[PDB]
Parts: sequence; C-alpha cells; structure tokens
Amino acid sequence: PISPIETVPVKLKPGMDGPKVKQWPLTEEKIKALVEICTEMEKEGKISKIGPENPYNTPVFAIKKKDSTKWRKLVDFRELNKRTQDFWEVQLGIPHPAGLKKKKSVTVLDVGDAYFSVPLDEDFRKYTAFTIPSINNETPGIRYQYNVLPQGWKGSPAIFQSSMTKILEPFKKQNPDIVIYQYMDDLYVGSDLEIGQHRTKIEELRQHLLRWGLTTPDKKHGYELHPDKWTVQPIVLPEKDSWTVNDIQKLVGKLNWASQIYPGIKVRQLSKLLRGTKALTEVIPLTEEAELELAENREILKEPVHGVYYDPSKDLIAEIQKQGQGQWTYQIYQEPFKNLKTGKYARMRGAHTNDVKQLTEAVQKITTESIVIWGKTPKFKLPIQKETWETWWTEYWQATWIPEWEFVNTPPLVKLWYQL
Amino acid sequence: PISPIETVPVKLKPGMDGPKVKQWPLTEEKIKALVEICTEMEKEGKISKIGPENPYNTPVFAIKKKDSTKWRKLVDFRELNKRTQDFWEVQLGIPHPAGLKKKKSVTVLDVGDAYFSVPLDEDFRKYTAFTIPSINNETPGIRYQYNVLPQGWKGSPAIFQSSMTKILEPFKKQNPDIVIYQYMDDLYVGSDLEIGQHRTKIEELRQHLLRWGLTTPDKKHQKEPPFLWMGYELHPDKWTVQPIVLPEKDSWTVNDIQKLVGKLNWASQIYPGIKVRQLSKLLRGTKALTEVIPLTEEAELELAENREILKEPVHGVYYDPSKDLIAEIQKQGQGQWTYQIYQEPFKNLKTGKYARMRGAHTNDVKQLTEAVQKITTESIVIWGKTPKFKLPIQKETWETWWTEYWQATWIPEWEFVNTPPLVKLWYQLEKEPIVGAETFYVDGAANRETKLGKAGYVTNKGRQKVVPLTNTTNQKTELQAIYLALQDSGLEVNIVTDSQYALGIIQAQPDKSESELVNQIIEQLIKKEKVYLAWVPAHKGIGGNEQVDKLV
Ligand SMILES: COc1ccc2ccccc2c1/C=N/NC(=O)c1ccc(O)c(O)c1
Ligand SMILES: OC[C@H]1O[C@@](CO)(O[C@H]2O[C@H](CO)[C@@H](O)[C@H](O)[C@H]2O)[C@@H](O)[C@@H]1O
Ligand SMILES: OC[C@H]1O[C@@](CO)(O[C@H]2O[C@H](CO)[C@@H](O)[C@H](O)[C@H]2O)[C@@H](O)[C@@H]1O
Ligand SMILES: OC[C@H]1O[C@H](O)[C@H](O)[C@@H](O)[C@@H]1O
Ligand SMILES: OC[C@H]1O[C@H](O)[C@H](O)[C@@H](O)[C@@H]1O
Ligand SMILES: OC[C@H]1O[C@H](O)[C@H](O)[C@@H](O)[C@@H]1O
Ligand SMILES: [Mg+2]
Repeated sequence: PISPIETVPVKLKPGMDGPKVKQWPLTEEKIKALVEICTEMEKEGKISKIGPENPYNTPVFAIKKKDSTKWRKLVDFRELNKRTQDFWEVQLGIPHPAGLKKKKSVTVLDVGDAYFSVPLDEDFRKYTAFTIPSINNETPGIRYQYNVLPQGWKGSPAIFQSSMTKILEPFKKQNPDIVIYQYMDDLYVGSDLEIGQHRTKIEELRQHLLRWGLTTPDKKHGYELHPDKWTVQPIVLPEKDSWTVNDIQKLVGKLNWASQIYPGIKVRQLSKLLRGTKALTEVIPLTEEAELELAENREILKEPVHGVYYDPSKDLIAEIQKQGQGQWTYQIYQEPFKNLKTGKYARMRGAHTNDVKQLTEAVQKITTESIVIWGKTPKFKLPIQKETWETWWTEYWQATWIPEWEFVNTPPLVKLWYQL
Repeated sequence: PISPIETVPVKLKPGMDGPKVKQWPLTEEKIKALVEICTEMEKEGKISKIGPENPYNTPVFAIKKKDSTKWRKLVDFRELNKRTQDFWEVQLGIPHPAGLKKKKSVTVLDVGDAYFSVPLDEDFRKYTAFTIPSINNETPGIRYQYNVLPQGWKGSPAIFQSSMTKILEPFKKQNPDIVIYQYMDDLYVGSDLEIGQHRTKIEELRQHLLRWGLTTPDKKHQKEPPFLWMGYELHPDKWTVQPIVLPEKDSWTVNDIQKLVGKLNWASQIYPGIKVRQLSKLLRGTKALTEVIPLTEEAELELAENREILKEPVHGVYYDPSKDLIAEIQKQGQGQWTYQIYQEPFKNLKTGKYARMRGAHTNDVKQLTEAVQKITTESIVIWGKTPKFKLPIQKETWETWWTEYWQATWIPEWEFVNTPPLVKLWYQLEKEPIVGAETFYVDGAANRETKLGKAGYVTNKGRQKVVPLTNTTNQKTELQAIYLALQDSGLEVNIVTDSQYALGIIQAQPDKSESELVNQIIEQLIKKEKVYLAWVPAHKGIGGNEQVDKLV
C-alpha cells in the first residue's frame, strides 16, 4: 500500500498550542480560485478535508504570481511558525552566509514545489488546518489540513535542508564562488559574474535542479537583485546661498532632531542669526563664525553612524513614511536612532500605481533586503490604516512569505530624511 | 432517528478523565418521569443502560413546562464539557439577509431531534454516563449512557452541523439548481420554479433527509411566508427588521440605555438615518449597571426623531447577482454618516451608519475615508465583492488631501454625488511663509499643579500680549496662544510655535471638533486669508523664540 514513510517528527515546545486564527472574508473571486486549487490538491493527495475535531486554523489567501492569469494559494503560517520556531531555528536551522550580501548579483528563485514531495509528520498535520471562507456565511467554510511539507511553514525548508544541499552537492563543488542561501521556499543564488553570465550559471543550476529531483523552479525566460548597489546613506541638508529666518529655523530644528543620533552635531552659532524677534521673510546672510556648522556638521553627516551593531536576540523594526509622489523613505533598526539601513522606494513604470500598491511593494522590497543582509524578516510599522491594509495588500502582494506588521500614525518629522 | 452517519472522534483535554459528579437523590414525582422518559429513549436507541462499571456520573435534574403533558429530563454536563476537547468553532457569524439571492418560492425545514439523531463517538459514550436514583430513597440507582449527541454536551452544534453538511453534500450535487442554506436545525431550501414542481423537490430532500435519520415537519413542510430569524422578518421577496420597542420612561439607567441604544443599533440596518450619537455619549458616565441616569436634552431630541423614523415601516430587498452593488454615503454632521447599499432606485439591500470613532481630531475626508472602508469590508462579506461608491465629495477635494496625507489611503472607485453637505476641507495652511504679513511668535505654558497658565505672543512689529488663564492644562495654553495670535493678527499671518501638539492638531486640518478652543481656532482660520504655521524647537536659543519662551 505504501513504502517506508519516514517523516521528521515535529513538536511545538511545551506551553504552546496549535494556531487558532480567524479566516478572513475573501472576494467571491479569490474563493473560487482557492476552491479549485484545494479541489486539485486534495485530489493530488497533498491535502485532506477535516471535521470539527480539529479546533485549529490558519488564514489562507489568494494572490496572482505575476501571471494575472492564474492564482496561487498563500497560507499565513505566521502563527504556526512562532509555535514551531524552536524547531525551524534551533534543531534543524539553516545558517546564513554573510557574503551573499556582497556578490554583485543575486537571483532569487522559487523552490517551493520541492516540498510537496515530503510527507508531514503524522501527529503534526493537524496544526496546518485552514478554512476556505463562504460568502455571507451561507454555508460553513471548507476544512483542509496538510499531508506534505506546506510552503509558508518555516519547517518545510528546515526539513528539506538535507535533500536540498545534497542536490546542490555537485553544483556547489564545481561552481565554488556562488552563494546559495535557502530561505523558506525561495532560494537565493549570489555571484559576481557578468549580468550576462550570472544569468547563465543560474540556468545551469536551474537545469541542475530541474533534473535532480524535478525540484521544479518557476523560471521565466527570473528576479535579478544587486546587493552591493544598495548604499543610499547621506542625509543632505539644503545648502543654499540665501537664507531667511524661516529657513534657518527649519534648518536648526531639522538639525536639532538630527543630533539625537549623531553625537557631535552642534547647532549653536546658527541660533545666532535666529536672535531677535524678526519677520519670517527676512534674509540673513550666513555669518563668518557660522558656516562652520554648515559644513563642519554636514561632515558628521557625510560619514555615517559609528557604533551600530546588529543583535540576533532582538528582532528588526522597519519604518516607512509616505514621502509623496511615489516617494517612500524607510529605516531598518533595533535601538531607536541606530539604523542598520535607510533608503527610498519609487513608483516608476506604472500609471495605475496607488499608495497601497506602492507600500505593498516598498515592503516586499525592504523584506527581501533584510532576508538577504540578515536572513531574517523585519517587523513593519506601516503608516496606513489597519482595516484598509488588511483588505488590499493581498491584491498587489506577490511574495511567498508574510512578515510581522503593525500600524502607525506618524509624528511628522518633516521627514528629516528626504533630499529634494 | 438513529442516523447511519459515521462518527466524529472525540476526546478530552490531555490528562483529564470523565466527570464523577453525583445525584442529589431527589424525589419520585421525578425519579419516575425520568424512568418513564429514559426507558422511552432507551427504546429509540438514544441511550442504553450501562453496566456495573467505572463510569463517572452526571446530574439529571428535571423540570416541567407550562403547556401540559409532562416533564423534561435535563442532564447538566457542565463538568463534562470542561473536560471535553475543543472543537472547530462553528459559524460564529450570522448570514445577513440582504445577500441571499432572490428566488421564486422558498421553503424551510425544521430538523427534529437533530442532536439526538446523530450517533456519538462509540468511545466517548462512556463519559456521558449518568444515573437516576431509586424510586424509593434506597439506592439501587439506574444506569444509562448516551449513544447520540448529548443535548448540550460541548461539541454538539459542531458535530451536528458537520454530519448535516456531509449529508446535504450528495443531495446538492444531483440538484445543482438549489441553494440550501444551513443554520442550526434550520434548512433554507429555496428556488424559483413552478410552485408545484418545487415541492416535489422539498418533499424530496425531506425523503433523503429522513432517508438517513433526520426528521422534518410538515403542514406538508410547515412554515408560511412570514419567517422569523434571529431578529429578522423574511418575506418571499423582501426582508425586514422584526418589530422594535423604543420605550418612553420617566427613569432610565445604564441598563435601560444599552437596551435602547442596542435596540437602536439593530434597526439601522434598514431604517435610514438612525442617529444614536448622543444616546451612546451617555453610557460612559460610569459603567454601573443600574444608575439613575438623567436623560440629556440632546438625547430626548435624538430619541424623538429616532421614534418618528420608526413611526413608519420600511422594507429591504434581496440580492441580485448579475446586477451589481452600489453604495452611497451622506454625512449628518457631528461625525454621523449614514449609507445604503443598492442595485436599483428605491430598493436598498440595507443601510447603516458610521459613528465618529469617538476621537478628538478628525476631518470629514478622514471619516468619509473610514466610512467607505467600513462599507467595503462589509460588502465583501454579505456579497463577496465591493460596490461602486457614490461619495458626496469631488475628485478634486480628495486628490488634494491624500496626496498631502502622511498616511497611505485608498478610496477605491467612486463617482461624485452632488447633494449637500459636500465633504470639503474648510481651511488651508500656506505651504510657505507670507512676506508682508506680521509674524506672531506665540507660546503659553501653565503650572501642572496650580493649573494656572497664560498664553501670549511677541511679534516683529513689536506687539506683545499676555492673557492670563486659569484652571487650564498645558496643551490648553499651548493652543490658547495660536488662538490668541489668530485673534490679534490681521488678514494673513505667520505663527511660530514651540508646540509639537498645537501644530499637529491644526496641521491636521481637523474640522468639526467638540473642544470650543479648536473650533475657535478652526473658525478663526476660516476667516483668515493666508496663514502659515511654523514650528521651532523651544529652549534652543532662537534669538527670536527664546522670547515668549521666557515671557511665558
Ligand atoms: C424557531 O423558529 C421559529 C419559531 C416560531 C415562528 C413563528 C412564526 C414565524 C417564524 C417562526 C420561526 C422561524 N422560522 N424560521 C425558518 O423556518 C427559517 C428557514 C430558513 C432559514 O435560512 C432561516 O434562517 C430561518
Ligand atoms: O494583520 C494583522 C492581524 O493578522 C492576524 C490574523 O488575523 O494575525 C497574524 O498577523 C499578525 C501581524 O503582526 C502576527 O503578529 C500574528 O502572529 C499573525 O498570526 C491578527 O492576529 C492580527 O490582528
Ligand atoms: O436611483 C438613484 C436615485 O434614487 C434617489 C431618487 O430617485 O433616491 C431614491 O432611490 C434610492 C435608490 O438606491 C434610495 O436609496 C433612496 O432612499 C430613494 O429615496 C436618489 O438617491 C438617486 O438620485
Ligand atoms: O513594477 C513592479 C516591481 O517594482 C519594483 O521592482 C518593486 O520593488 C517590485 O516589488 C515590483 O515587482
Ligand atoms: O438548539 C437547541 C437544540 O436542543 C436540542 O439539542 C435538540 O436536539 C435540537 O433540536 C436543538 O438544536
Ligand atoms: O442587536 C440587538 C438584537 O440582536 C438580535 O436582533 C436579537 O435577536 C435581539 O434580541 C436583539 O435585540
Ligand atoms: Mg513654551
């Protein structure tokens, strides 16, 4: 009937129970797709229907690949994760190569399918249960639980880690300068070849993987990334010629908030021109003892933070601020005012690009950056409405994972971050 | 009776055992009804006398109804549930009527001893164990155990609804033309066919149901057109709120208002424009349950109107799939917006209200945004898709606000609706200073203790004023200054504040506040032609701010 079924038995550590998360209400569109998908998986054996004797449930969504033709199921295993973590991060964890962020090109390719060939630990399948919603609560939702390593679960990879690296065993010896970090379903290939060749070694691997185990990756004659290029650090102060009282004030404050990070930021002889109750539209030519601070400080602001070191026990925070015009800035950090990275996202080739869409991309962007630089996904403090977000993101969202997010209503630094 | 369904494997939380509670040997006017009943169930299989074993017991009280034949044995499993494993929590939601697709002539079914017709886990039966005392006060008690769902054992609405479904599953397939809705022991088989042929089907599901152990009533199939449902009144081509009792008293309490307002919230679904802001503004004196709460002059005026609204019955329509959904809003002020989702003129599926989020500083556009939202999230439930919006604002007014709002908003797809009031931002701040306009350097502090402050200013032209304040907060003197500058200043002005707060509140362009102070400021903004507000860090040597920063 069946062969030697050896599955890695999984456990949640003592004190935590399977996930019990409410299934979100989806558009009749997404349901129907989610309906066919499982209908087929159930048929494939990948999943099975369950009863009321499984109190467990994780949210499941539906999103387009890039193929606004066909949908793909995206289960939000954010909870089942934290409750298995001691397993996918302790026991069978996957080390993160610090060089990956150095190579000139990193192509990220999907390996999620290599997972539906590995049976899930009997006594654990019960925690991977999900419900396919019903319009207007008409009928009761549909109940399924997995039978194979499900994508999205941070264990699917940790379990596959062996079969995987074993497949990479011939390719890695032969191409010993290429980095290959497996983060969940995604596989990151990093190297330093021509942007032409780098698309060939990939293909080699692509082909290698395709044969060896039919670990079918979804390529598309396939996601180029350039780690090195990411180096956006200055915080330019407008350095004009004509300054009004008003512009000096805007500068001091914008210069004072500043010092909350950089230690040697000295705003004194600047308050020198701000002396006297003057009109705001009054040009005051910069003094002689004055522009010291202009550039003497612009310097401490030319060379970045000294004493900012990542911590693996504390998690990562990512803040994004709408900057206007498809302009979105952001900072990654841990101890308020001690950034690990800062940058900008941009709307460039889309006349249908709206806030939400941007944010959803600006986020996935920031998430991959971390996944690369740190091997871990940050927690976002999204400047959007909790209700609106929880409705639309799965629209333009098209990643295989979901980070932690919360919602904020920003203290208007005049975003002492923008340059223009 | 005894359904040939397969059973749902049940257990108890890890490390627990059956409840071994005992029977307060009670009567015989009842240690009789029990033996009569049990034995009658025992025949029907619902139960089976259990051996001289280890089984734990459960209390089996009895009570009597008021129509007359006899008593009800009511076992109290409270201690069995506590030990019973959790279950996939059934539909916690209720299928709102405005979204059941219209049909020609619907039916309804009332499953019988539902719970008692579904077999119980052949292994979790031993924990249902109980006993009724002897007919005499002596004690050779009678032992039984359940073979079907217990009547309120924890897992019952679950394992029932479960099994139900897996039965209707095969029926619905051989009949892809009938939408049977399920809720408790209620089936909503309905379709649009000659009325005669249709019955041939209902009298068919019924055969199939009874075929497998589930029983259903029958005038032939029992209910006429006016159906009741969790508070609804579903006609064959219309739905409506069941009747509402909006009382008149000479005394109300914190318990009398939740009832009122609670009754008022429900009626809004279809009753257009049920204002209930001031009435709920009351439930927060303190949360004592019984309290002589004096009606307010505003509530009694609000309730008087709510009554006049209810003094006239309104209907609700059914959902038509091919036709789409349209939703339109309208602001009643005070942050009270009302809407209505429809497909056709004079035919709403439902209307509702959108309260003000009970906050402190929000402008119409914000609210209208959150309004659209509430309606969006909701339309995706009752219907499954979002509606075309008809919002009382012009694409021009919106475009402005979002492209200038630090937050990422997303009003989806609307059309203009010219019917006042029309949502609009009343005052606007100069993005840059104003040259030939006096610059007021304001600031005003207060003693956190003595609760005494003074707001004031000092300008370029050399004018100064300090107005003494009393029983004020610090933020009060902070805004007291901006308001003071707006007073003393001319037609266009530039203000410099050390107040993060003051600024933000105004730079929020939040119209419609309660706080007299804000509205005065907001009012004074309106009157001004051009205003530019500036923020500088206080206590930082501004040879121009370290003035009022020291004068106050
Ligand atoms: C327990 O229920 C009642 C007791 C007494 C009544 C007296 C007069 C009218 C309706 C009544 C009702 C309710 N009758 N309700 C139904 O037969 C019904 C059928 C299909 C559905 O989908 C649904 O949601 C409710
Ligand atoms: O979108 C937030 C919302 O998502 C829920 C599921 O309905 O939970 C998930 O997302 C959270 C985001 O911070 C995670 O922290 C949580 O672990 C995950 O299951 C809700 O709980 C939450 O309100
Ligand atoms: O059909 C839109 C049109 O209907 C109007 C006036 O005829 O209002 C009536 O019809 C609406 C249809 O949805 C009802 O909601 C409304 O209560 C009723 O008075 C206008 O709203 C609009 O121009
Ligand atoms: O135009 C769409 C693409 O724009 C940018 O590259 C985004 O970072 C990426 O997430 C998105 O796929
Ligand atoms: O909800 C009350 C329930 O009482 C009992 O369990 C009955 O068997 C069932 O008909 C009903 O569903
Ligand atoms: O919202 C309050 C109302 O909810 C439902 O209609 C209940 O059946 C009714 O008892 C209650 O008055
Ligand atoms: Mg001050």
